[PDB]
Amino acid sequence: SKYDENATTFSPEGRILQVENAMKAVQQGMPTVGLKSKTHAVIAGVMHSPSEFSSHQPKIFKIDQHIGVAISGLTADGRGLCKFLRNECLHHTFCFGTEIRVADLADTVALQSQKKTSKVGKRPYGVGLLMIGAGVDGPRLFETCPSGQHWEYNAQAIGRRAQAAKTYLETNLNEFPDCTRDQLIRHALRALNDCKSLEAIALGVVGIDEPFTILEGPELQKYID
Amino acid sequence: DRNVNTFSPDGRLLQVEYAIEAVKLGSSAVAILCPEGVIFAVEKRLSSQLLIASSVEKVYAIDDHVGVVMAGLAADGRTMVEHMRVEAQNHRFSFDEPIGIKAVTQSVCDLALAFGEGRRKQMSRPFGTALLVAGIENGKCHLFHTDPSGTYTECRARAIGGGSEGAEALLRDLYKDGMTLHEAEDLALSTLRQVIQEKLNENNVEVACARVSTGKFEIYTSEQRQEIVARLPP
Amino acid sequence: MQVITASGAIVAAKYDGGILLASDLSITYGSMFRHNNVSHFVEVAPNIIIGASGEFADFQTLIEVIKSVILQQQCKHNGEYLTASEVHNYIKRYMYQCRSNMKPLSCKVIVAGINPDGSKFLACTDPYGASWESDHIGTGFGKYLQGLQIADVVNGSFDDVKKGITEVFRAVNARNTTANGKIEFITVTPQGINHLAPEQIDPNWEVV
Amino acid sequence: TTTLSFIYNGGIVVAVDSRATGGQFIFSQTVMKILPLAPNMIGTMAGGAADCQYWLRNLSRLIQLHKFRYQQPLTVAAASKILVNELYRYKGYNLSIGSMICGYDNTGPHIFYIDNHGSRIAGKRFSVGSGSTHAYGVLDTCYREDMTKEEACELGRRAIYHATYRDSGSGGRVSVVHITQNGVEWIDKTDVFDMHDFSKTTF
Amino acid sequence: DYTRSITRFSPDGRLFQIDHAHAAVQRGTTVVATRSKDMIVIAVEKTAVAKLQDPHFSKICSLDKHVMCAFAGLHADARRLIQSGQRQCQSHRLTYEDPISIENIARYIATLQLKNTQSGGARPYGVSTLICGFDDMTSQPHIYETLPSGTYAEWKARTIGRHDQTVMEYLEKHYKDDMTDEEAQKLAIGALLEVVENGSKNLEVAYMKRGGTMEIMAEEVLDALIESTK
Amino acid sequence: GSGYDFNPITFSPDGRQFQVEYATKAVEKDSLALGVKCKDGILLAAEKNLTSTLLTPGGNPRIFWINDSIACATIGHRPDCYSIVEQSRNRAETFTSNFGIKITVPQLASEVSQQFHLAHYYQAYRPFGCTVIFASYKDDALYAIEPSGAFYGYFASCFGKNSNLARAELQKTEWKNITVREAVPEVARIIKSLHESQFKKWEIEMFWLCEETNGRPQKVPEDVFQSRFV
Amino acid sequence: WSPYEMHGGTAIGICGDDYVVIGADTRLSVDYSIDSRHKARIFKMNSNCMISATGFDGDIDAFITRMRSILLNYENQHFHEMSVESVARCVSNTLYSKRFFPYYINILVGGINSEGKGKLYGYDPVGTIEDLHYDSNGSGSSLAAPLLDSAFGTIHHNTRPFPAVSLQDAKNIVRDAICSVTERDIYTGDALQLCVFTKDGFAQEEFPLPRH
Amino acid sequence: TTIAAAIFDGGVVLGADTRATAGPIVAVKDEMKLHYISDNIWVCGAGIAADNDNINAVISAKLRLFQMNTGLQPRVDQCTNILASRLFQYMGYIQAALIVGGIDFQGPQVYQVAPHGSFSKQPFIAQGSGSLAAISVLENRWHNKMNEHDCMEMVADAIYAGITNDLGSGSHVNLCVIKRENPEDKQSKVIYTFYKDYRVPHENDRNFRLEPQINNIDVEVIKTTERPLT
Amino acid sequence: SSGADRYLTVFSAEGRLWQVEYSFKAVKQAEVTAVAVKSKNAVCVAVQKKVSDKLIDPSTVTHMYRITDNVGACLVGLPSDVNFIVMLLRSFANNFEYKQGFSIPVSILAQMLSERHQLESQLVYVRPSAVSAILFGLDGPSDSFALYKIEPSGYSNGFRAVACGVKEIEAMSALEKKMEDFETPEATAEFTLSTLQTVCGVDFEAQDVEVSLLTRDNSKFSKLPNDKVNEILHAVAEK
Ligand SMILES: *C(=O)[C@]1([C@@H](O)[C@@H]2C=CCCC2)NC(=O)[C@@H]2CCO[C@@]21C
Repeated sequence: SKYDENATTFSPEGRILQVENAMKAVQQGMPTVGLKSKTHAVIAGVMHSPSEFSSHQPKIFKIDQHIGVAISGLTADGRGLCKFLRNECLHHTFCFGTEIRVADLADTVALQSQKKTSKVGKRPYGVGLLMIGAGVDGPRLFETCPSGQHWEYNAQAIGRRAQAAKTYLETNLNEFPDCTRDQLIRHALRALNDCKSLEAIALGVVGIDEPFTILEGPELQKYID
Repeated sequence: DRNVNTFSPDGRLLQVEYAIEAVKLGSSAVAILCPEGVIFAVEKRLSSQLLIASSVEKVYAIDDHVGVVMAGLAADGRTMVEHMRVEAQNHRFSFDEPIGIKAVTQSVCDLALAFGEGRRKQMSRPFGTALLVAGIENGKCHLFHTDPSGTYTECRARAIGGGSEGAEALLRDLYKDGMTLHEAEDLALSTLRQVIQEKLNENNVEVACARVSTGKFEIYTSEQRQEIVARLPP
Repeated sequence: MQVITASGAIVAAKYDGGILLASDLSITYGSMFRHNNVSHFVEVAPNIIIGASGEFADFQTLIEVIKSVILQQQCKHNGEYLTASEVHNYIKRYMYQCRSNMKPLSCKVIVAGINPDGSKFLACTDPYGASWESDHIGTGFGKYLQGLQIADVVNGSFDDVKKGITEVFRAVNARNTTANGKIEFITVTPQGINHLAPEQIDPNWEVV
Repeated sequence: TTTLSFIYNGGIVVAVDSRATGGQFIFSQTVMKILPLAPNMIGTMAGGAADCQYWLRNLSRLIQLHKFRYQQPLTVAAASKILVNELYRYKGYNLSIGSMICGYDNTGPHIFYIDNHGSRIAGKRFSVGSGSTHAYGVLDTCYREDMTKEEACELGRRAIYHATYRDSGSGGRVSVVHITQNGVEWIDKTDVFDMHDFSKTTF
Repeated sequence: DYTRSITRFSPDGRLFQIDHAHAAVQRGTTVVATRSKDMIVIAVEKTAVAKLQDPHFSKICSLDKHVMCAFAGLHADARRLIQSGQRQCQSHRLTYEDPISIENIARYIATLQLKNTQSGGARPYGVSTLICGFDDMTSQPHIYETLPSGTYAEWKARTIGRHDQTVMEYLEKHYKDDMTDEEAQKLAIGALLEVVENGSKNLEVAYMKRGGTMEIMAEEVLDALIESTK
Repeated sequence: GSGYDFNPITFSPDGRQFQVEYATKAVEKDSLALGVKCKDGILLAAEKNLTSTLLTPGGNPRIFWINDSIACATIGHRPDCYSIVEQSRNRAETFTSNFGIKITVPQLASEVSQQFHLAHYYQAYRPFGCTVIFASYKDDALYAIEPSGAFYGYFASCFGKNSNLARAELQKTEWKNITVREAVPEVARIIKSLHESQFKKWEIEMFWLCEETNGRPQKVPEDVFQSRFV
Repeated sequence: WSPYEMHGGTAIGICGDDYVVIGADTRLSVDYSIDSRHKARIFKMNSNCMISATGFDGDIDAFITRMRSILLNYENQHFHEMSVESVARCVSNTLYSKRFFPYYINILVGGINSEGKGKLYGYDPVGTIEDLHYDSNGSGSSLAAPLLDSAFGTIHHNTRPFPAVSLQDAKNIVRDAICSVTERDIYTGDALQLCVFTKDGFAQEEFPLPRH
Repeated sequence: TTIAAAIFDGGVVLGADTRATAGPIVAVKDEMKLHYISDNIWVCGAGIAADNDNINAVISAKLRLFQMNTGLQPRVDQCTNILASRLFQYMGYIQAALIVGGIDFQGPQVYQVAPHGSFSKQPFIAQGSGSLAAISVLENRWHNKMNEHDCMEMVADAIYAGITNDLGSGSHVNLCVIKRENPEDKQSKVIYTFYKDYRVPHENDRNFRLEPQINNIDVEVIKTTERPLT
Repeated sequence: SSGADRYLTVFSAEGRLWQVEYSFKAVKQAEVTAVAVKSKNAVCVAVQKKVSDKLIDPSTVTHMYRITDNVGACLVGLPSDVNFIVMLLRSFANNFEYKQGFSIPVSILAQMLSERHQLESQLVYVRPSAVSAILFGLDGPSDSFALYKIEPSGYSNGFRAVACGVKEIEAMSALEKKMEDFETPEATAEFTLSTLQTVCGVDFEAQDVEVSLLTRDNSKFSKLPNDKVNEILHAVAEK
């Protein structure tokens, strides 16, 4: 409590309490789920509707043609990170002319978040990103943390009620590598359904040859069964 | 804590939540979207009759097609609407088209959370203003809500300010997706009148319509505000 | 833009098995034959060779840049090299950046490599930054003293492409002042980069 | 290029050729040399085409920004001043802007000759361009204050036509604009080929 | 440079630094700006040692030949505001050749105060300013009140500083919709006198007539108007 | 206890750098990673206690490339771990730009310990809660930089939880007497003996820099040693 | 030192009622030497427009990369692909951003607008924009422009309506004009890249031309 | 200009003419071209008089600050390195062709420093317009370990050769003999003896002058005023 | 602003720089003692080389560093601060050689390190670098040996004999109570190692101490190989 002053302050236990507060800010975001097959990767999430007549706040974003990120936490910080990631993809498609690897984007966003947590006067991004990419590296899923680190996953859940989604993913973890695009999307939607408190769920799906695309609302009806 | 960009143990930006509270201390404003247009009805707080009402305008025309109503700190809202106007004219200059409502909303939101402290030379605190951005894009009226946190959401109906929660509760069973612009104006003014502490009058209210038929965000004159307040059931 | 310590002509041509690049191993100081056994090509990746005709100082600076960037992306990718297309794109963007800064690298840079998909990639970036991918690229007098000797055999058998490049470099040795010494041949194939033995490509001297 | 603008009792008539030509080749004959700035203000384009188009659309952006920031619209003097200050900040960069800011504001008709060099000259009759001397000759010889709208528009049209005839840099179609209190009116684009009288044997 | 975000939100949603700047304003001398169809009048009460100091240090300033400016609060923060406002009037003339709109210059002063509320390492101006003047582009005299928060509002008659609520009540009671210039003078003078127990020797009254510059009321005409009001 | 533990640059009255000590605590919390110099090369082995079974098998690296001859095992705060990895890559690139040759692990460790030390030497920085073991066979160097910025060459280095027992076990073997391929089973046995039962699923992310790799960093192939355990 | 290579090559754009036919010679060449016999100079910017750049190839590649970057940014920040008119304005502003270090490239932005109508925009290196029914750029611009003027009469009579030339007829006109330019302009040659933007999208054809 | 410094057995003899020309006209006939740097170092400079004077003053200040802070005798190679670096960083625009002549622990050292920053340790050096006429004497009369008087005469004769043969050189020969106060004691204090007007060529003096000065110009005074000097 | 006098390097109510004294104690935390003795013919600096764990490569556990060929530095303090000081003294030396054109004297290097420690003791955003530095070498201009100590406070002095580390007080006392104008480099080395051994109260081996003995012959800095260190230790164990 007394050491929860800055992101630059270590608590006597080695913990950065402001970093942990930002991580909790991510854990307070709406349920986000990511999956990874040998051919496709999926990010889905129950978008948040602050008001009854307000639309669901977009949660899935397309960083590059085969890269997308699902934000969980401060959506403004998520948009800032999306801007940064799109700049990184545009400078990798400028310097090298090809699409960056989602692993490199995870590295860059982790570096930026760590620099936010290592210099005073900066706050960790209050948003965690489930980034799915596809390329020469294959489909890859990364959960980037406010602390400045990204964890590579075959599946993952973050935000609120994400323990049920994590349990579902653990149960079906060995199914995912062979799951087709349609089956991976179905698994994503059925991991989110366990988190239900659809027109709220937005799902970005990418493949090795399939460019990243965002499906929302009725477009996902075919993947419920 | 003690620094602006600090997260509570609950995972909230304390300055952001306090700016949300500041918005809750601002004048009420109801934005009702209907297929014909988006209608703002705003409580103009007049501490005296000597206060020129037109000068405490809580409604700002960002561009011909897009407008904005503030709730909270009028000066922070002035900064936000200035940024939005510059963004709209820059977009017209760069792409020869009106800026999308979502686009300008996202730009001002990106501006909103860029506050910082402790680093050598930027704003030092979040904007204590929530905007109801609305306008006509591609023959469609779009209504967006920005709050100090920098998050924006598209809204069919929204309320910002002191009566925001009560106004939303009243809108629960009063708002429908197919209302006419007449009905949208009536609902906005009724909700505002219900969530203000003074009798509604053309002088203490500011009404503005992003009208699809005209494709433009206009601000209603005293005559139009009277034309709406007359129709109200009270 | 000024060339002083210049690398001679380069002729690269795709054949069935890969890309065959030839160039003398001599750097000329103005007109002087100053340095011998100096390869004009640098293996920047196991399947990516980079040569340049023109100022060799600007090609050593470009190779420093290329190797640094390949090392960056290799550390990022845990050993995986940039592709020939990516390396040439970086060279195109860095040489255009140099031209835009008014300090152009006065070397026409041939990037010859096998992309991981197995498609031969031969591209060239001129000092100004204008880049182009082609099945055969001549730089220096290898571009001028070429004719149809490469174009007729390009993408053909290794023997035919080798003979065409040998004809072009016989013309170069005959009619290029800066052409000095053996003509090194480098085969960039999907099986790696092989430096074939340098060959003295003698002009027909029964002319006298 | 040849652009002209004159203030008569009925408003501001702005007539412009449509030829863009560099050296000898005519790159275009349909160039629009009148760019609107405000509902009752336009800016003519002469000299560098890219410079005039970029800076007149930038001035339009600035005028719109000022009108939205402050309810009072940006006047023609203020708009021409903005443009001339921006252009003067680029003195020595070889910009080529010749541009008559012709508009009707709260103080009436206003034509301001704006140049890259930073000159901002108020006047009731201007002509900018290679053939501007010919348009000036026709105007100053045939201009009256009490011309009808049709008469003033035809005066501007014929001055641009004579400039196009006598100048290789001017040609295409005369875009005629009438600016009145009510707002900018685009009269017509008249092909100077049709304006030429081929029954005459002198020219 | 120093960026300590002096102005931050409190849990209740208030910028305590803005409250303190308002307190600084409310300890400043009373200012009363009133307008007529053609003339604006500003009356600032002056606290001074008449026998030992020059009363020529005025709270009323002239940002431009058409922009009159008075202030309540810290005299140094007000001097900075007035200096920046004069610079902005001249810069608006440089950029447009037109006299800066009274709304424009009032918005600029309010935006200066707002930037001090937003810029890290910057103390909000402890000054509330009455930016008055005439616009030819609108044919309307204007009187805007810019606050330390950075909010500016046009008023028919506004007062700032100490006793601002009493003078506001006086203005509300004795305001006429279509006052003459002398009626505006009488309203401003009487409103200031309601809290001041001294005549011309204390009050300072300036005015700006339609298409005119700022003229400071004499110590003879001011006293005559004071007696007429009483 | 006392207030000397908030500012990294502050010294405790005993000369202790409490923030540096807390960064070291962050290192000690993490699962142990170690490195051993062997006849044929240097072997870096990082224990990855997989928090979730959903983590990619073989993903989430703790050993990183720094140069085509330098690898970097990382212990402690993983954000700081990869920050130091990227700063080491940048330092190697800058060293090549300035000097043309490829950096050596001793002077790379010195250059990165410079950043480690700057973190707790100048205010406005957080000490890196990470220990980085740079290994290079081509430099026959195994230099571990600690959160303070203290860097030492080791015959066998290890940091993290149970690092003292891991070092005690590494002490039992003359690692230079053996090659990397026969060192892998020994290090794996060490970590498995010290692996805590609470972590069911986990992995041994082994890398080596050897003649078999031509001195290039390379993850120990799965066939040689399946890194994944249950 | 001039930072441009003054590469030759012609691009002929023709806007139609519902199509845009830009045909540009592939050849990259300057100073009697052909750097690349094939070097495409018409690029599909998005599903709404294509840009055809003739001139310095370094500046062609740089400007096309910048335009792709800006269109990707517009798609990300404004949530739809940049329209042909928006791309045209962006091309004008992008070229003018380098007004003092101009991209020595002449641009034809051809696309299909929201109305479904063809929209061709011609440019100079410094960013002059012009909504055109047809345009010609590059080394053979002077050669090709009379060809289009004869085919349409727009230069002869400016104010008359632009003739309703069919898509295939416009493609044939561009082919014939490019072949005439190739016959006369040395820089124009090798292969013609005949790109067509229609409601059906971006179509591309490769026609041989005299190499000599 | 003719400046020439040589190294004799016991020290250094620097010499310079005293003629500063403002083009083809002799502006100064007693110009000081030998600039005191430190007690042990003197620089005689050619080129631009302002550049020489200022750079010598600046380097003298640098070495005086050095000797003060560090208590160390300035080194001739140190002064030469500072001068050469400064002249190189100005890319030869400071047209100060200098000859540093001093005695440090390394003994008597004479360095040339070209305006572009190219320095060189040489036993005898001549710079300036008459540098060739001087160097001839220096070439013919300098030998290893010559005594003080012979080097004085040689350097004076080289400056005189520049004076007579070169138009840019003339008037007197100023010398400066850097030497150890006890030549037999290599550790003794390095003192300098400046011989102003060491040579005053009698054939180069004003040999005629009108004793009754003939003048037919009459001064008509428009206005006179006298003002006190305080 | 009160309360920063103990956490930042600002003077306390009693006028002390508490952070400076705490940097002195951090130097004490090095668990190592250095003793340097200067004589007309040589300067010998012996610093105990305590390797806590033998898994560490001892060649990297060094408190003696080459600043220049002629100037060595025996730095006792926090190892991170010691490495920062070796890099900052080498930077000082390189900048001095680039500007002045000759290798930095020990006196000037000590002055520059003192200036840095004064910027640390004044700039409140800079930690006082907890390194007691023994700079030593043969100054050419005087052709005589220089031996300076710069404390974390920046308090720099020239010493005939100096000591740093845990036994700094006791080592300095023994040095002053037994200092002599030695007539040989090996007598200087013997006195250095004898004082260090006595104050550390433990018998030394070459493995357990880094010794640099810069003589008029070997003026250039170099840590003595274990052979010479063992020879000096045996000479010190004779009496
Ligand atoms: C000498 O080189 C000379 C003198 O003015 C000289 C300059 C440096 C030291 C002070 C006096 N420089 C000149 O410009 C003239 C031209 C001939 O040489 C000069 C006399």
